[PDB]
Amino acid sequence: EKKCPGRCTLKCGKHERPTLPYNCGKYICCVPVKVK
Repeated sequence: EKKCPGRCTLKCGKHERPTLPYNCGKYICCVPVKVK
């Protein structure tokens, strides 16, 4: 359940990125994704 335009829990930090569970958001990913 994503609530976009910028969400993977909240907005970016480490490797700032769209759609991958990654480095910025490891979670439900739009583009201002959270963190690993």
